[PDB]
Amino acid sequence: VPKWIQLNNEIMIQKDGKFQFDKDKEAVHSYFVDYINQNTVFFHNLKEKLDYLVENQYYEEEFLSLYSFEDIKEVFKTAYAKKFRFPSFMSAFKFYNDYALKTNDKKKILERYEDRISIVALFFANGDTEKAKEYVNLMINQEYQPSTPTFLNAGRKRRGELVSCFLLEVNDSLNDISRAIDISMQLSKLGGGVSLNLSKLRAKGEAIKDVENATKGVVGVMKLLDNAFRYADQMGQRQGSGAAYLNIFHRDINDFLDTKKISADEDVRVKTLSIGVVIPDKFVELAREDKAAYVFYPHTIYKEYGQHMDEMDMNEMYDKFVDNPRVKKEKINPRKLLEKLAMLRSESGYPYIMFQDNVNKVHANNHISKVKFSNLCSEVLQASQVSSYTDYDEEDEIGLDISCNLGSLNILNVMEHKSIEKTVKLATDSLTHVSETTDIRNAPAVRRANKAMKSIGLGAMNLHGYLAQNGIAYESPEARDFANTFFMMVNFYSIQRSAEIAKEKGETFDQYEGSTYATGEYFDKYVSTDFSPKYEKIANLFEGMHIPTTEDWKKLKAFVAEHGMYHSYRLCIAPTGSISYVQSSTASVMPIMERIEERTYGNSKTYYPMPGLASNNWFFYKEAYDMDMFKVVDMIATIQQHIDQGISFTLFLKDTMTTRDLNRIDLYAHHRGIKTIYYARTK
Amino acid sequence: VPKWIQLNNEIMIQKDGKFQFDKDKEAVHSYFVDYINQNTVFFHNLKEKLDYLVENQYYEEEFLSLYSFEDIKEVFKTAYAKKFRFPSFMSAFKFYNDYALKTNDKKKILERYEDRISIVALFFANGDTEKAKEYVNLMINQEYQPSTPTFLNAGRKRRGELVSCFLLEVNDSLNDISRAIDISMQLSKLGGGVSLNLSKLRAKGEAIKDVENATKGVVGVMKLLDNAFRYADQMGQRQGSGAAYLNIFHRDINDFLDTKKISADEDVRVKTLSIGVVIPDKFVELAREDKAAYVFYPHTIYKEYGQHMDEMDMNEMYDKFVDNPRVKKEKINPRKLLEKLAMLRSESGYPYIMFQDNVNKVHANNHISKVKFSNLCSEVLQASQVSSYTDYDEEDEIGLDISCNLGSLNILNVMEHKSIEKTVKLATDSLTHVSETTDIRNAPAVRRANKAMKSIGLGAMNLHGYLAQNGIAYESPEARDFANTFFMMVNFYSIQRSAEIAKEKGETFDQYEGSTYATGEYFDKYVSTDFSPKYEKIANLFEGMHIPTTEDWKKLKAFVAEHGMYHSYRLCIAPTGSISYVQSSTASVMPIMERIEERTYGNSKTYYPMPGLASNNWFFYKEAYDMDMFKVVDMIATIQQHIDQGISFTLFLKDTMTTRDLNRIDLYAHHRGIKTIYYARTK
Amino acid sequence: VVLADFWAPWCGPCKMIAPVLEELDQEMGDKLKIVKIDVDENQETAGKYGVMSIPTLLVLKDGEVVETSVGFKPKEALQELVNKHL
Amino acid sequence: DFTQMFYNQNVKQFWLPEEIALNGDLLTWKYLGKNEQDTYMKVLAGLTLLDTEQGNTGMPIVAEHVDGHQRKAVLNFMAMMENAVHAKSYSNIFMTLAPTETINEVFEWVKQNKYLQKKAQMIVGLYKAIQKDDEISLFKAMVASVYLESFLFYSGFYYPLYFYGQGKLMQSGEIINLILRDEAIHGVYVGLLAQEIYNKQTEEKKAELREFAIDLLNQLYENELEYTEDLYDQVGLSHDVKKFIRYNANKALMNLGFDPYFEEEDINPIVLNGLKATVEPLKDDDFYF
Amino acid sequence: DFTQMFYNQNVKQFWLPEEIALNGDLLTWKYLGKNEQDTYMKVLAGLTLLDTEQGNTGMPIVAEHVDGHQRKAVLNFMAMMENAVHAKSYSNIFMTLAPTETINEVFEWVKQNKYLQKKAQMIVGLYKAIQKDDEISLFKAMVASVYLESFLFYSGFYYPLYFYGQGKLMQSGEIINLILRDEAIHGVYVGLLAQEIYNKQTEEKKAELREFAIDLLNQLYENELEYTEDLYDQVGLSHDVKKFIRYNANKALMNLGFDPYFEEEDINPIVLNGLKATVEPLKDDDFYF
Ligand SMILES: [Mg+2]
Ligand SMILES: [Mg+2]
Ligand SMILES: [Mn+2]
Ligand SMILES: [Mn+2]
Ligand SMILES: [Mn+2]
Ligand SMILES: [Mn+2]
Repeated sequence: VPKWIQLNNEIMIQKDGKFQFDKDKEAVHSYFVDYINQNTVFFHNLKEKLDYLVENQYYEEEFLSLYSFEDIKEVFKTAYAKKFRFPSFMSAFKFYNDYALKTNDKKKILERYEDRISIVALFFANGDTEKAKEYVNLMINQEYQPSTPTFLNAGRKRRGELVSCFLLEVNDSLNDISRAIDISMQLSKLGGGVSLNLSKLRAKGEAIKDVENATKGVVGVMKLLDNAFRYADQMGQRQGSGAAYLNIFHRDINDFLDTKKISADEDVRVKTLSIGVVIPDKFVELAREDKAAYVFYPHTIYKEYGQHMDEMDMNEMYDKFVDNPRVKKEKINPRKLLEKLAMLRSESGYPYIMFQDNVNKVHANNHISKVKFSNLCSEVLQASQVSSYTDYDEEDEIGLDISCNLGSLNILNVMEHKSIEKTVKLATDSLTHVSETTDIRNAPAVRRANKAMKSIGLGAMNLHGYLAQNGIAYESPEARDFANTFFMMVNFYSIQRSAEIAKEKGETFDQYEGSTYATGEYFDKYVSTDFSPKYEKIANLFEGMHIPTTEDWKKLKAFVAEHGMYHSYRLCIAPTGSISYVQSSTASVMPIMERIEERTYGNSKTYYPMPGLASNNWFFYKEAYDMDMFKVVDMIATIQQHIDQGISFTLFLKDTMTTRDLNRIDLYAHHRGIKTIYYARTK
Repeated sequence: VPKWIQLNNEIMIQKDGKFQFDKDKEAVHSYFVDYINQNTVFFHNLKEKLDYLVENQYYEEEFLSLYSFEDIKEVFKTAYAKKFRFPSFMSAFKFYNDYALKTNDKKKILERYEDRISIVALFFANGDTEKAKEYVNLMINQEYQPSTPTFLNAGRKRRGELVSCFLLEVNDSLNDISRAIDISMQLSKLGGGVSLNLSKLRAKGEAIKDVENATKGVVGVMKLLDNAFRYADQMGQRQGSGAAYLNIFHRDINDFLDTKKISADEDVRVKTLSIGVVIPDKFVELAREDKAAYVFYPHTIYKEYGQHMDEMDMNEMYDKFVDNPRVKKEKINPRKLLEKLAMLRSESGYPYIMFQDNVNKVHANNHISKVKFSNLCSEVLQASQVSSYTDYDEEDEIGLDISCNLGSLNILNVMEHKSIEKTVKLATDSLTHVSETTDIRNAPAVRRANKAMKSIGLGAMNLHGYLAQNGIAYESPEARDFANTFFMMVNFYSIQRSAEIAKEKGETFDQYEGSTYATGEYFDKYVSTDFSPKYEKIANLFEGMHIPTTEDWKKLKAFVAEHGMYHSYRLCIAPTGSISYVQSSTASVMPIMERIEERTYGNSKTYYPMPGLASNNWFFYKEAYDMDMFKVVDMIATIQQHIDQGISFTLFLKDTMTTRDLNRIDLYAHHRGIKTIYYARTK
Repeated sequence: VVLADFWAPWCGPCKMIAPVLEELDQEMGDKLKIVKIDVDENQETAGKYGVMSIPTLLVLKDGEVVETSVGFKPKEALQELVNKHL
Repeated sequence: DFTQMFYNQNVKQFWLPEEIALNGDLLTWKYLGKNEQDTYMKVLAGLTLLDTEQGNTGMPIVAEHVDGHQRKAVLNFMAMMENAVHAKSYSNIFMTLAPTETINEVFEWVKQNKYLQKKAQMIVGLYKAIQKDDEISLFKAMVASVYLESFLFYSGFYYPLYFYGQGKLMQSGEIINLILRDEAIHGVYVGLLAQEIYNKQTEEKKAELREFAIDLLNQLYENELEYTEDLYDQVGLSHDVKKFIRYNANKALMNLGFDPYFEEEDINPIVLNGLKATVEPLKDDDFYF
Repeated sequence: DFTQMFYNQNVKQFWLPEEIALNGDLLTWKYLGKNEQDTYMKVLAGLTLLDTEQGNTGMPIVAEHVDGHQRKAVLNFMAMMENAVHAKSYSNIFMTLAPTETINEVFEWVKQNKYLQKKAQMIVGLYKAIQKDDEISLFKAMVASVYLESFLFYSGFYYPLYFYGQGKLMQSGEIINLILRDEAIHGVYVGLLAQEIYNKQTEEKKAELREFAIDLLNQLYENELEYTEDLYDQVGLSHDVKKFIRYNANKALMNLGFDPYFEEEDINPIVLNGLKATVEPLKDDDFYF
């Protein structure tokens, strides 16, 4: 057992009835005195290091060639001047095991934290030394963290794509299904998680070329996609991850759900394909009134109306579908379907829940399209247009496939530096740069939507960490007040940066004129409701920072009207799985699952306390499972009212509570305006 | 139970110790006087029938519009003038259950045998009334039988494709793999059996852009193809059938074979995809000498030499592969691999065995490409060039994917009418028409190969029926002499018709100039060896017909040199599974499996005696399992010497014999020049 | 009086009757001729006598078939069958 | 050829009554009509009574007369499931749904019932008639056993499966489904043991055993029709139950290697929702000809 | 007063040999002398024979004659354990450690070994002598069964325990400990049933039954001595094993409610060291907040 591992396991050993949290710091020192420095490749000067990394195909020449060597050296010196130290052993371990650049033989460390941060900053700035230094200060202060794809791959020649969330629309044809399989394979090859909308696909027992009972339904397509994702597994590094979304009014919805039951046969169950269910308000109304619902055959609806079932508003179309004899449907019990969803989520955490009307009543780009489905993490909520992939030697009709750009603000580090505006604007600029530098040659709709929509996702993390280190309970009204104010400022500065970029470049996102930003509707609640903190403690937390008022929001609305907005979407809160370790932060805006987490690496045990955990804030670091899920829903809705896209919202359940409690949490989330529900993790 | 069912079951009720074969005839009468005539739809005249079939989307109006109604009436009258009667109940039952056109609800019969034959003939003639009458006389005499796709679908609006089998070359890339999956689904949707050569795909544990041990090998692509064929299953009517072919020198050859082991795990087992193994002469030489062989990693060979492993001759490059340090290889025991092949064929009948050198030593189009794999029935052996399917927005390099149209001569009816020449020429014309009117819009390589190669497959059926009905034992040397003479005549007249078509159209198949037809090498054995019958009985059988001599073959060689050949490939002997019932013929050139076959339809059971089975020819109708497989191999080699493509050669084995006997049969087949071995069916 | 055995090399019951016919020839071979015909090599004779299974034993007297026995028979049953026609 | 495979399948299907919590059934039980509750009770008692005969006599008597250590072990395992698992499971369902006095009365009624008694005593009669070293009498008892496992239980199983397919009485329906899954494999296994005896018989003896099996099936079937009307007419289900009986009779016949007796019929969709060649090495000179 | 608690204990002790991976014993087995391996194989083969007959014959026959569905369920479960679990586990051990020829030879050796045949003859004879409704013949068979469970197995159990206690053959030893844990409760249970019958008798009859039990024990004991010497002399342990079997004979007597018969002795200390989520429906009030 290595010395740092012993020093880390000494945390659980209680002295005077208290955990030895400070020992973790010592572990970090050991982890750097015994391992990191010994296995870190050192060069006589930075010029030799850069030459070795470029020549050995570690880095890219293009992004480094935009700067003189003096500017690169100055950026590296700015990164190293902070003298950044990892506060916990797990932060350094996760960085140097997951993100630090290693040799081809994987035995030596080529990149330190400062080296990786400097390289990512130089990639972000695209030739501006001052902008690169600003990015270096942003990331070495740990105010902003690029996503795992961006952070890991920026500036590296041997790399995947910087985007890992992809949403695909699948049209109801064999050509479109095969193209969707191909694109899913290509994007999994790039290292991205792929979400596919299967609602347009006709159900089982539908007609193909006027022959009856011919379609295999969406379950056969799910089997094909599951095989494709198993095959494309990042060159045998990570398990291929894919998601399938089906509308709850789709006929296959039961069989869809049956793919996640344990009792399902081998020809029914898909193991590497996550599933999500899109629930319009009509289904919730039918379940609430106990009226029996109808699941419709999509192809009959398409034949009768010329549009897909998921392309029209089910609230106004459901009665017409039911009363139409030419539309085929089956009777179902919506309450039984809700209970089945709750039972499946208790068993396996599936499916993801998308409340379609909750997403689309605040969607700014409904003119382009309504949000029909979400991503693999159930936080990307954007307009998508299906593509018509025709036969060979025939021109395809390329639509819009969602692919947003991830990046997370560290709420604790951002607010302690009193730099919400600067961090948000710099993160927006970096996300814009990564979106512009993304070029996928095997996903036509993804590339077209990236060029047109210019959608980015700016998330936040360390919300619970920040609240606990400031003596605020996650379920307290003060925590929700802080979340409201902080995320309203984040939205304000994100919109301001998007409008500034639109003014500078002279271009907005495609079809911006029809958006609620152009009409000023988006700013309505911002020009009438003041989002300043209602509690003195939160106001003192925001001291030293200008909180945008209603007049500031009116000025921003006028600025957006005059200049437009560069990004169709700006904010989405991703789970932030492993980057939260490196940043010494709690994951996403979720409450912490455990105060101290036990992990097993190799044959060794390791202990990670939550950041800033001590005896004084032990009570404020309440575990997520012990919390009231209604108050977690309230906090997530408070944040969601300032996020244009969704939030990865995982439910944290105890084994005692039943499926009725899960359904109640889901219905309260629907009532409170929650857009997506990610997972049902049972303790 | 129906009256005809009782009459058919009365065959096995022996009277005076003899089977009541004549009762079968009575059954047909019943089957027509109680079911067919009552379930048929009669019109006032042919005009009303044709109009009803055209407006109700049963028939394509284009092929019927090329004839005036008087000509169509004359063709139908010619079809009905023969007063064709089905001699057995099963012939009529199979036609009216599998090939006769029925209504949309399948409650009535719209097409008689004469109606179907007239429609097929009118489609074949393409506006020529005299040619349509010739086709009608050819099919109503049952001298020639179009394949099941062509016979069933000709002239139908709701038809599929007339091509039975498709062969795809899969290049070693994710884009090519996805395109192969798409094309396989598209062609299975069209109803055709798809065969894919997986020998170019790099083995398991190969590098995908400098990251090693990343590829899943051919087994992952096999699973993808298996799921694709499961999904595309002819709209749920016929199970999707696919074939995968791998060279025996591929490193994955064991894992390939492990897909068919009955103890294979679900993550490896493949159940809807047939497997075939391509064995060069080098492997047989290594197994014979007991020298340990080496299987190779295709990607290393491609990197070192710039060509695929199956793209070059292993007999001359195996030692270079072994001695090359930059080529990766694994040690295997070729005798153990042969024993594994024999065990697998005993257990499940797989893999198909393709003796590559036996195919390519007489292959006439080696300049275009060597034959690297076969079709789903292991009788199509044609040159194929792999396609380079590139990224989206990039032009694809379209190669040649094999596809030929099947048609079988009825040997008994052809020789009874003394019309080998006329039947062969008319069948060649019909297959040329089927190739010309075939246009597949989702398989580019298949379309290009169909347009360029112009390859057709002219098979033969009722070899054993003709031999047994003429008092010739199938294993006798007289039977092999008859096969030699008859198939030399078939080859002569097929080459003559191909050259005549090339002369009348002024065009040959693509790259004909480099073929052995153009150089005259193909005719060598035909201009030096006489293939006239060596037995007086066979010569008497061929009386009234001009058997071509060496002088006729020299004249044909000169004619081909002057005019060329329209078809790259002309003769291939398919299994002819279910259409042999309608023709009252034994399946293909294989010997009969059983004298009387008991088949269960619905809740009833029926007995089909072999055509012409009686007391005097009972022991001439020797069952295949009771026959010496070496003499069957001799027969198949004798036929194969006159067939440019392969023959679907099924091995018929007894349970008592061991895997060593199967290996001996395979090695004797390889020694005798057998190109492919289809199945190992054990009694 | 001739006992004609219609047999084949693959027929299991025909292998069982072979030693029975050898014992029968030792006991009765002065009054009975035993003839074996392979139906795999001699289909015309098997067809002429309407044989459709093996072993088939024909008792012939002066060229005419007087009795027919199908399947395996023990020696005593073959002796009884032949002794009727001696 | 089959005993070790069945051993594996049997032991991996092992379960205990305690695994399913029964109390939540009271939330749907209270909403059934009197006729529904009455039919359910009567069906349940019918299954209980028949299964007790199988545990006390049917399986142990067959285990006693069958030769082979491995077969005796599998048969012992099946007898254990009847007595230790199934019997306790039926008792648990009863105790959950009815008070003690109601259980005693239902069992008194079903114990006196003409159609239940007729079939119970017919089966038991054949078990009592097995004679030492007489494989014919053993075969007849095996036929009776297969008919119980694969056929006679199903007029009863229908109702719990019918509720289970509708979302009613889900806990007891889960238990019944596990029991039914055991009886299915019991029927298949005993069927294979019967076919082994059947295949050792002459052609005349086979025809005689077939006549026995069909005659027995006919007697039981005609009584099942009466049993069915007696229980299910009051809840309007008899027509569909009759289709289910015939479908399961055909399965029982197939278990005994016999042809189906009844034409194929579709089953109620609610009930449906509830429901090596010898390796010889190459010796060389096999490559030369 | 006891059957229910034995039922619960038996079913909670349920196990299968496949739960224990045996490849870990491969090396400590390889390292034993030929004499040690021979004795070990033969010892387990003797155990296999005893469990074969206890499962096929002893437990089922006692189950048949004992009244009460719960008592029968316990006895049926114990019978299943004997032949479906215990007897089979020995084959799992054999198939891991020994080549097929050695396995074939040891099973041939059980058939011809005179002490093993004698003990089987005596025990099975008493089982087959049980007469319906004759409690005395039943008592005699239960005494025989207790002697098999609590005495006769122990000449066999000694050796796996002796190795387990030295840290050798510990996976096989784990199986044996599970078997021993089962037999201990089987011996107690059957002992209690035997005492029930004994307690019904006159004092004169009781005196005769004690004579029967002691005469039978002595006869079995004398045979077991010869068996023990035959197996253990080649490994030098016969005297030690003899002390162990006397110790366990006293436990068998105690299970029958009798006083110990042999004097206490020190046993080898090595051998002593060898010893789904809950579902509620949605109410209309759960849709409003
Ligand atoms: Mg379409
Ligand atoms: Mg490539
Ligand atoms: Mn039972
Ligand atoms: Mn049972
Ligand atoms: Mn035991
Ligand atoms: Mn015991």
